[PDB]
Amino acid sequence: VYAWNRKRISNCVADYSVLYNLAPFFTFKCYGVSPTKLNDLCFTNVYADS
Amino acid sequence: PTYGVGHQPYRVVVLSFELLHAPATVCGPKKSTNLVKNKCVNFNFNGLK
Amino acid sequence: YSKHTPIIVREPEDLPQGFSALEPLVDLPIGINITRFQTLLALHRSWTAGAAAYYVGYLQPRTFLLKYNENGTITDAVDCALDPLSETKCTLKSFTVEKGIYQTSNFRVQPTESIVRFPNITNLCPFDEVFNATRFASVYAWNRKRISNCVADYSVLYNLAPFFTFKCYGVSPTKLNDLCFTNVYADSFVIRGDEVRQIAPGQTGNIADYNYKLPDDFTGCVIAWNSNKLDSKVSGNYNYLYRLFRKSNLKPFERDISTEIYQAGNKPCNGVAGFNCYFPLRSYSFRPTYGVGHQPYRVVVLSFELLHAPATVCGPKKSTNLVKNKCVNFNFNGLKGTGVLTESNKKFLPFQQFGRDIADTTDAVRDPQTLEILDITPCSFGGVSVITPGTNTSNQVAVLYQGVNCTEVNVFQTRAGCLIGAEYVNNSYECDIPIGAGICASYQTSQSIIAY
Amino acid sequence: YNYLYRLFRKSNLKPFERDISTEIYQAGNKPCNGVAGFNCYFPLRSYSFR
Amino acid sequence: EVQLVESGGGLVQPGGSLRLSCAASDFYFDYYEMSWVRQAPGQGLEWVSTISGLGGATYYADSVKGRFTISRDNSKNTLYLQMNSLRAEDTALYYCATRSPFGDYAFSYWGQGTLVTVS
Amino acid sequence: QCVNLTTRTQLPPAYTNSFTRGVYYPDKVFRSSVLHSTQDLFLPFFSNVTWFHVIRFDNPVLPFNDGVYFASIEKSNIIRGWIFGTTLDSKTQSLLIVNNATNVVIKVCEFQFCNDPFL
Amino acid sequence: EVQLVESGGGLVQPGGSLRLSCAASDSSFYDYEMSWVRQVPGKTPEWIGSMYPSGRTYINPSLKSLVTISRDNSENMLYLQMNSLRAEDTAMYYCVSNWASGSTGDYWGQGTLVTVSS
Ligand SMILES: *[C@@H]1O[C@H](CO)[C@@H](O)[C@H](O)[C@H]1NC(C)=O
Ligand SMILES: *[C@@H]1O[C@H](CO)[C@@H](O)[C@H](O)[C@H]1NC(C)=O
Ligand SMILES: *[C@@H]1O[C@H](CO)[C@@H](O)[C@H](O)[C@H]1NC(C)=O
Ligand SMILES: *[C@@H]1O[C@H](CO)[C@@H](O)[C@H](O)[C@H]1NC(C)=O
Ligand SMILES: *[C@@H]1O[C@H](CO)[C@@H](O)[C@H](O)[C@H]1NC(C)=O
Ligand SMILES: *[C@@H]1O[C@H](CO)[C@@H](O)[C@H](O)[C@H]1NC(C)=O
Repeated sequence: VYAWNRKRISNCVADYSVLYNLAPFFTFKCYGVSPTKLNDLCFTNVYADS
Repeated sequence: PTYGVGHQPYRVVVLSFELLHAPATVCGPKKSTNLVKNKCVNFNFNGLK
Repeated sequence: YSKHTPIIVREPEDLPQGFSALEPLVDLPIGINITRFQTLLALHRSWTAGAAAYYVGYLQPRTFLLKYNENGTITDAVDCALDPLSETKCTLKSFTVEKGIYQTSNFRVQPTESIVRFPNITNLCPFDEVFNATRFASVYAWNRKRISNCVADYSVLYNLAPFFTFKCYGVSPTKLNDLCFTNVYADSFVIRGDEVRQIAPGQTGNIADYNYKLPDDFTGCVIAWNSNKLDSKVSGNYNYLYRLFRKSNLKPFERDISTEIYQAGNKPCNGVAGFNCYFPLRSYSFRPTYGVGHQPYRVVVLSFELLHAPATVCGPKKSTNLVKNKCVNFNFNGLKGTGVLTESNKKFLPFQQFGRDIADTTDAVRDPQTLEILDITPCSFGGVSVITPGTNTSNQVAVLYQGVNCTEVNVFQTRAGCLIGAEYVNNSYECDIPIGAGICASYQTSQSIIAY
Repeated sequence: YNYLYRLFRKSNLKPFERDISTEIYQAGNKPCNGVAGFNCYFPLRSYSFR
Repeated sequence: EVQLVESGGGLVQPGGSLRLSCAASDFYFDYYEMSWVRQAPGQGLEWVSTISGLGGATYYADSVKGRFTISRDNSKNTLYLQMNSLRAEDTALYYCATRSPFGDYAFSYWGQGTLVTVS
Repeated sequence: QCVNLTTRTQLPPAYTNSFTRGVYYPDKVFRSSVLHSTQDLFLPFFSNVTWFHVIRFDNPVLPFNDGVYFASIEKSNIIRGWIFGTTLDSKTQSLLIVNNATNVVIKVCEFQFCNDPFL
Repeated sequence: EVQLVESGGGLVQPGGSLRLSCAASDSSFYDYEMSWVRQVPGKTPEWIGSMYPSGRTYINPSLKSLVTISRDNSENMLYLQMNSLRAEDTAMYYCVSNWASGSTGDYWGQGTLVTVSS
């Protein structure tokens, strides 16, 4: 967390339908966009924080 | 290991989006269909619906 | 506030006929509760009281239209609620009102009652075997009666023996009979009088730790009434049993059915009950001649559970009396508002409960318990008009209630409303102040406002 | 056992007002005058901090 | 504090059976409420069942209630869950958790949880 | 100290008319040649205030609901302060004001008052 | 569904003893607490003995070392032997399995006629 990498994703085909697994989530939500139907929207630049 | 779930490391991943006046480059795995002309259709372009 | 000014002439010792502004002096850091005061005098014991006189009055929440001068001094003021002329000058934001009719405010009466009239109470919780049984239970072992879907009406418990504790922990006794829980368990037992205090969340006591252990976060109630009248046998009352010896304390809401022998020493007893080997069970001694601390008390607690299940137990309803021919607040289980409840002749259908109209508003409801169609209509309201011949002429005004029969607020009824403050003459003059429906007012002659 | 708190009141207390009146409540019609029984409760509870 | 875990999840054929017998280490359960919560992929923690500690009744769930049942011997620590006639949409993430009555519905310490899938 | 002074007869008070008096500055804002409308606690016109007169030691404890328009008219300066509070039974706080001939002594404490306060 | 209890009684026999025994039908009696309660008109509650599952018994402080209770399982019948019969013992004894801490599923018998009068 002290130096969390801001991994940028570009020129990709993101599939937001495989992240469902074990290790119970915290009710994965999307503040700003819709949680589902993300496969119909196309983004130009996104950042991932771990 | 004996501590309860009240304090356990959660692998929180924050995926921040960004949309400006630029051509998009990453969308979902939607198969692009065929384009027909001279007929009213429901276009579903990157940012056009 | 204060202001000092002398007099102009030898007054009759009354309040002068003048206007004066008051300036603030001090704003001390205070705020303690103050409701009564008293003024001190200065006795000149040469006892002589001297000569003093004050005009102590009371302040009220009012609106005032203050006139500021060019130098910032208050010169005039309007009460804004004393007379219709003051209200007219207040709503016009002036002091010299012209001749004509002016609308000041809107007349509207206020409700009187707050009836509810909720449906009947059919499903009654079983309280005949937990408050009227002969022998509830002992102390070493207690009972637990699971209650099912019903409405817990605690108002019926007034028929028990008086002077009984009703300390409800967690929940509030005032809002007690409005609570939808999922399950309620009753645990009844009989103990002494000096052990009622031990029945509490986290309190020291031998019976509170060796017989019955109440949790610290217990949110329920406890009821204990005097049982010395019927649970006191003079011929050796020993039907009750309470534990006094145990290895450790009990868990919250634990059932101690173990009857093993107690060992206060180190030698094996193996069930002898002799020297250094006592039996961890002792019986009470209830006698009608003992003190209050030794009298029997039937203690019953009600543990309330809260889960995300269909709420079985709930609270009762008020269902107050219904009043007619008076604008009151109606609460017929689905609506909250004001209106006059009158008997209607509109025949409804067995499945209909509400009633609408062309204006898409409620105008008729069905009573929940006694099936009868009512007629909801708003109270009397309209517009208050003030007829003033002008401040330069006089100060007499006439009030006109638009669309009001002036029977539930000289008095003369017109087609435009009801004029109170002007007499109707049979003459016919030119129209000076238009009122409506051919009625005109004028300030003619003994000068007074007349209608014609 | 030195932190106390009220439980019920006849009406919602006005803002910025202290409720120091420790009089015993009366939720019925019979005079109580310090009995603490039915329809007569003490409107002041205590915490059980551990 | 408490070190309760889960054990029993596994691949079950449609319409089979399974025993999700969990346990615990040390906690006051004689007056607490033990429940079950499932987690479908992409959904929250839906309620499954609840066994009371002060009572012993079994508060059931929605239309799938006619196939599930829970019990407890109450010797040291356990919470069973009988699976009868599991359908397609019954696969989820069950978590043998508990709570405390006389308070808010916020559940108490959860467990590690297991997974059961049907195919 | 406080003493119990006897020989005090009871008499009904008098009344008068408040002729458009009791207007003060509501706030500290300066206005000029305007007509502002406030909603502060003022004295209603023609409120029929009391007329307690001292010729007689008649100083009764009068209620203080929201305000008191104390208008004293005299020459020998008999009024030299006021006493406030709730009950004056040495149980709660009480405000006190004393207007001496050379200064003003205002202090709020829990003094041991009595039924006959004077100077 | 069946009691099969309180079978016996006695007559006026001062200075003797009572062999009153009340059997129990074959059922799921595991945590049963058998006792004896008199039914003299005027005093309905009365405690005599106890049948705790651990085998130990409790006697009332009044009749200390006066009433002896022994467990017998040869033919499923409980025994009770007491001595020093008084004159006010005229009552109706019962063998109740659902004693105090009960009254929810409580059941009784018909009554054993036992009376003594000098
Ligand atoms: C002040 O005290 C009086 C009587 O003691 C009573 O009105 C109430 O307790 C208090 N009122 C307010 C507004 O604090
Ligand atoms: C207002 O101030 C002016 C200038 O000082 C003065 O002439 C006038 O008399 C004042 N008005 C009043 C009412 O005192
Ligand atoms: C108990 O019985 C009496 C009379 O039999 C009755 O008046 C009373 O209401 C009963 N108690 C309750 C809680 O109903
Ligand atoms: C409610 O109780 C009253 C009183 O007996 C009865 O007249 C009325 O019919 C009841 N309501 C219904 C819907 O049965
Ligand atoms: C006023 O009431 C009287 C008496 O009921 C009635 O005759 C008259 O028509 C009413 N007037 C209006 C405008 O309702
Ligand atoms: C003031 O009120 C008193 C008491 O009601 C009354 O006797 C008196 O006439 C009133 N005075 C005025 C001027 O209204």
